[PDB]
Amino acid sequence: HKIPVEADFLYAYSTAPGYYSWRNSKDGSWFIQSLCAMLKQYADKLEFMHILTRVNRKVATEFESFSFDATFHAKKQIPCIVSMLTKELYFYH
Amino acid sequence: HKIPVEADFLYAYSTAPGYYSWRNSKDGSWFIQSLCAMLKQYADKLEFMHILTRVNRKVATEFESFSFDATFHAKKQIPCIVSMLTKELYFYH
Amino acid sequence: SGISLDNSYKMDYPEMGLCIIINNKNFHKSTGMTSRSGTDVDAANLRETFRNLKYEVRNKNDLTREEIVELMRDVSKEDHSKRSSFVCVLLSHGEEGIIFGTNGPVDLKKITNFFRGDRCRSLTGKPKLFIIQACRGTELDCGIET
Amino acid sequence: SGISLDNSYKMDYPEMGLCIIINNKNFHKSTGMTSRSGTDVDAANLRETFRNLKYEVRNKNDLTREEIVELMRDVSKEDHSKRSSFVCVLLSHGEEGIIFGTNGPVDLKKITNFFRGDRCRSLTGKPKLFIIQACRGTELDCGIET
Ligand SMILES: *CC(=O)CCC(=O)O
Ligand SMILES: *CC(=O)CCC(=O)O
Repeated sequence: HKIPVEADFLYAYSTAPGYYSWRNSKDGSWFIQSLCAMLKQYADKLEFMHILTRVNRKVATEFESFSFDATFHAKKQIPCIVSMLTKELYFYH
Repeated sequence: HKIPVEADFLYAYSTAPGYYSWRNSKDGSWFIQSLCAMLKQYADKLEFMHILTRVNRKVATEFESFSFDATFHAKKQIPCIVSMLTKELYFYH
Repeated sequence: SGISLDNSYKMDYPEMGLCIIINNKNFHKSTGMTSRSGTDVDAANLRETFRNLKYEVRNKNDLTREEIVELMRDVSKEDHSKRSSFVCVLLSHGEEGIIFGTNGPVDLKKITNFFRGDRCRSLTGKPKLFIIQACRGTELDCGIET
Repeated sequence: SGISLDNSYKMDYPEMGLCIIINNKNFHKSTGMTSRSGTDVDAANLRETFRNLKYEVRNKNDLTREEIVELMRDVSKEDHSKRSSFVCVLLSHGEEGIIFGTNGPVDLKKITNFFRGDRCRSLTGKPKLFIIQACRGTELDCGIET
């Protein structure tokens, strides 16, 4: 007769716990760039978790940092999908 | 040419961050009970994130604690799916 | 009627819902935070992307920690009865579990609590999505060649 | 050949992979932890469930923090070349980011680090699943009536 108060929440983090999150001054953040591209291409075709999975792959494979500072050079990023959802989510019907 | 070292990890938490995780002495934990039931019923039919989503709904709706101690009585639980996967996962092929 | 399954959220309400975008680019000097160049690109991209998904987008720029909490509180107090879901996008500096207002930090938990199933009844049973573009620490992923 | 898409993991390797199940029920007195009654039910359920998915299940009972780290280290050093994935199930007491051995805590990060893409090359690009049945704190969800 009740549901958890924390149920039905989805947290789409740009990066893994404890990690840096990369942003390009001209193109925007790696994550948001990728999220919008995948939503534009798949929102009317795929369930949300699968769209977010494509976002994870796009960020993980197509981006790598470039810095004059060796400390921040050639780094990678993996987004982090945190789901407390109880049903599949489709933006269309 | 590289992928994140944290990529391709999936953490299926029994409960949300900061929360208690419920277990029944006779039937086992709410989460594991539900996870095995959903894997048995859907492993040859659904993508893993969707199976885990069914697990979230089963735990969230079918379980509620009973305790002589008001502090721990009538509590609920929502599992927490944490995905750093870069592709859909099907146990079958 | 025929067999009815409830495996997917009801997303055919009159409205898809709100998409609140908080874009923090300029921070106060005492905070010791730099300007987030290129963040406006993200904000615009998100506005257009969600506009096409039929969400009622509301963009907010450079909000202090107080304004963030007040905004979220006010939004959670709206009547979301005719809305299918709720979306909040946060663009700012951050640390694990924290998002930065222009003048200080805000615990993500404080923001999301306003929308708990028991605190925002018009959203109970509906998907509440929080998209967070911000650091969750300082660790750097060196990656591995494939 | 025809159009090739890589939207799903390759799960047709000769073996599905290992399913390591760590079932901690009895803890040392000084730890101040109680016996996890009913945990054997979970362990058996998991063994059967993953056995039917064709995973090479290995059950381990009441491991100290040292044995957990040693087990994970040894497993990550195996040749997983012919395995499609890796599964580890942890059943024990816990707190946020921590899993308890019978004599003390183990940071989940220490366990998962052995399998990072750069530290376990035979699992690079393959799904690494960690299923955790343990508390992540003491908060209790009061729920809301629907
Ligand atoms: C490291 C941070 O504070 C967040 C990165 C950004 O998007 O500015
Ligand atoms: C609260 C805990 O330490 C974990 C609960 C359990 O499964 O024993």
